[PDB]
Amino acid sequence: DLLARRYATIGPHSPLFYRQPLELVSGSGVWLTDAQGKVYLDGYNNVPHVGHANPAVADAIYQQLLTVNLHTRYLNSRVVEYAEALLSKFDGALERLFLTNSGSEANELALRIARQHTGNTGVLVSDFSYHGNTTSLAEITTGLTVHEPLGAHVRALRIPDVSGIAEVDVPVLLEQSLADVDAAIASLQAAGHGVSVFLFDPLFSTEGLLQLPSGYIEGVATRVRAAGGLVISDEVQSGFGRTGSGMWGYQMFNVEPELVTMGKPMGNGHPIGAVVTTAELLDEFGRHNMFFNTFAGNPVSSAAGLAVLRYMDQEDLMAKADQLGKYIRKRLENIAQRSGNVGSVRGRGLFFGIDIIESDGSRNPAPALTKILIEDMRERGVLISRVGPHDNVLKMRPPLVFGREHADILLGQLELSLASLP
Amino acid sequence: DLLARRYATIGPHSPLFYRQPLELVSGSGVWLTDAQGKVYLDGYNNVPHVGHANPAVADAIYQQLLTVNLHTRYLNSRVVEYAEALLSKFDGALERLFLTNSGSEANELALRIARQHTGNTGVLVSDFSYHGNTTSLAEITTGLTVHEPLGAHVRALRIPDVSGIAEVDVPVLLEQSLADVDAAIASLQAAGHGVSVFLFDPLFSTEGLLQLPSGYIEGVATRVRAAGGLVISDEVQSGFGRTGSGMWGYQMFNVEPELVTMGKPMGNGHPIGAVVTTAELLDEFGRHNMFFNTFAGNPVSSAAGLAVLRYMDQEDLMAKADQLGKYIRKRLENIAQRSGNVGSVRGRGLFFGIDIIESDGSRNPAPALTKILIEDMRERGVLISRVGPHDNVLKMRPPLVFGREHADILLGQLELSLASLPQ
Ligand SMILES: *Cc1c(COP(=O)(O)O)cnc(C)c1O
Ligand SMILES: *Cc1c(COP(=O)(O)O)cnc(C)c1O
Repeated sequence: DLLARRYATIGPHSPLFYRQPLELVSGSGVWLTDAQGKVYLDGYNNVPHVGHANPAVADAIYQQLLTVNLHTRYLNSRVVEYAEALLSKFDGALERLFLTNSGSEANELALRIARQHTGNTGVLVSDFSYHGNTTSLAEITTGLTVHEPLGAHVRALRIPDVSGIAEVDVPVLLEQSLADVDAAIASLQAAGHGVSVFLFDPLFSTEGLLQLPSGYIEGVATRVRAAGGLVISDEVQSGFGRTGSGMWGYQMFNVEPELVTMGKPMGNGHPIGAVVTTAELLDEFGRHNMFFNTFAGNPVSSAAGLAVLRYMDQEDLMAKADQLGKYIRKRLENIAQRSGNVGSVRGRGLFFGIDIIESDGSRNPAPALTKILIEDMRERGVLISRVGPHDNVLKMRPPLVFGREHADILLGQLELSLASLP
Repeated sequence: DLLARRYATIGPHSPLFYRQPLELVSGSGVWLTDAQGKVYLDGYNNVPHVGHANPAVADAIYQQLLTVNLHTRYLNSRVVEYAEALLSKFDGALERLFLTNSGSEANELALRIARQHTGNTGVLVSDFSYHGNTTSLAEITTGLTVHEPLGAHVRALRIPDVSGIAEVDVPVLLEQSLADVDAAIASLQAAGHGVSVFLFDPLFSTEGLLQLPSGYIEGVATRVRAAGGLVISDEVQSGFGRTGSGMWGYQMFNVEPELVTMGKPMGNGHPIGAVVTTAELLDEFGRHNMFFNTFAGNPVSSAAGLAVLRYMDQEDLMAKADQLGKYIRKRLENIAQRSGNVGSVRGRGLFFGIDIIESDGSRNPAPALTKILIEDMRERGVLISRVGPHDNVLKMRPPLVFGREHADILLGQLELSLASLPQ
């Protein structure tokens, strides 16, 4: 029995989705098949950015595996080709790269570059976030359970959300949120840490897909820079065109970060991450450290990353996601008008969510109804999930090859699922 | 244009070998070809454990890539099959696994498990070691340049080496080295760190390929456990049958570590690492943390690691490395007797080295002569490197598919190169 064999090797704690674990044995594009032969529409996975079993990615890997696959202490063209392609997707002073093998490795390295450059240790993060699984990341984690107490060098911020707030009240929410930033900064200075970084997910997805007031990110950047710190945009959830309106999530705001980190989608499932930064910051850190990552930038990893960028450009996926997101938003707003169990509609491009609420007039978060909806949608052949501190934001985030025919399948089942609640 | 295009993107500090960097465009087995068409014998690379362009590994990866490639929050058989195969290579209480994507990820996680389990933060490492590139690892690094000052929670040990010492002086060396361990432990305790771990490469390769007196590792383990700490064997250099005499380098000592880390060879070049541990340790850490690594244990990484183990088993590579290492050692002992520029013969299996020295009677380390030999061997069609705090231990560590014919090519060029040094 597979579950028992898993528990005897990797253990019973490593997480599994659903009340009954699901065994997935094959996939193609947006479609997955279980060990019983049931077929599902993927409304969840972002690692297969260009679709399950994409054959252009598979072929690029295979052909390089039959050539050579050594570390970067020997010259080889593939890593340079990939670095050129990836950096062509950045403007401004973001013109150099460190490659890694995961998003956690990228965020660990970005915090290390910042601590050395600033001479400060303080970290500003959201109060319900997750950026990876190393010791330095565990000490700043607020959105998942870790044994490490929150570090004395960390201040957690309540990131503002305008969802459901009267427009007249927005400027005061912005003002109070920026005063909380000044107070965090002043506390870190008084206690001798100073300010090293502000680190954020531009979609604020773990937090419940927040809609920020205009001027908050710009305001935080100005205050952090007056204090001698840097801004890191973690693009693991929001990058590679997921938002539709730009390649990188930070482009939704009036900010150009000094450091950008990435992972998940980048190699369609191959282990790849990166830190994109300025010439000054890369040169300084290399003068000061004999830094080397053995697997980073090998020719096969580089072939995989090049095939992902080439495929997304040839198939126009970012522009498609921008157009389709406009359609999905209209459909979800109609659904919210018709269901007493739906609150705000959140997100853009191919990252959407809806708040699930009691229909008794309270508008209280309904996490038990949300779990019903996730399990019912699985029975109906659709894989979705949830996010947020009240466990009630129903999330829709498929591979970036998801089209209008797929949107109509997902949205039709979701309507039937909502209609079946009490 | 390639070198300049590199420096404009990933920068001019990321390291390159040789005075003139080499552009390697293809390989097969132990052989590599440069952009000018020159062919070289690989006496250096351990990442392509089963040889360059190995087709069984390539086929296994590609077939899984046509099937599915999702994280471990859905059940899938390939990760379980690989975990069973890897854990069958271990004995005793080493019966659970955390997968990762790199050796640094593995050693970061092992230090984290240990700090939470012990309630202590103190680290014992050698005084010329390297275990990876995270913040927590930089703070303990002694064998490579980093900006971080050595952490106050760290004590660096001078690991004893019997190479070239009279047998009658070995017991005093062991007694004095264990007293240094007693002192380091007491110092950690007085400062309020306590002892969390002793972390070591069993080959002590970065340190210059040391030959330890019997009882040193075992003595360190007893003292660390009495202090409430754990032992971590870093198998990135010594694992997967590199030493010939066992699957894991720790087996050269009479010790069973609580935690074993690995990387480099394990996927032939695919990004894979692991921490192997006990049931008690894995269960404790998962009860206390919602631990998850998104790429770890995906089906394609699992296919790669299963193909490496299957190939090394089918081709009998560990046993072949044990027999071939015995033959290389005899040849290198003959070379050392005859050359006034060679000191001791070091290593075993397919990880060997020799110490390059002046022939003026001083026996002083000769780093500049070592560099001459490395460049000369390149010109002769052989890739080798060096290690150690004096930059004078010539290092040879080929793919594990390297055989007797290849050994004779390498060793014959090495003798001719040695003979060309000034008198
Ligand atoms: C998944 C994730 C990470 C960690 O990536 P890993 O590859 O599991 O190390 C970091 N940041 C964000 C926002 C993530 O979603
Ligand atoms: C290379 C190496 C590491 C780090 O491995 P990466 O895969 O580069 O993180 C750790 N320990 C030892 C002994 C190594 O040789």
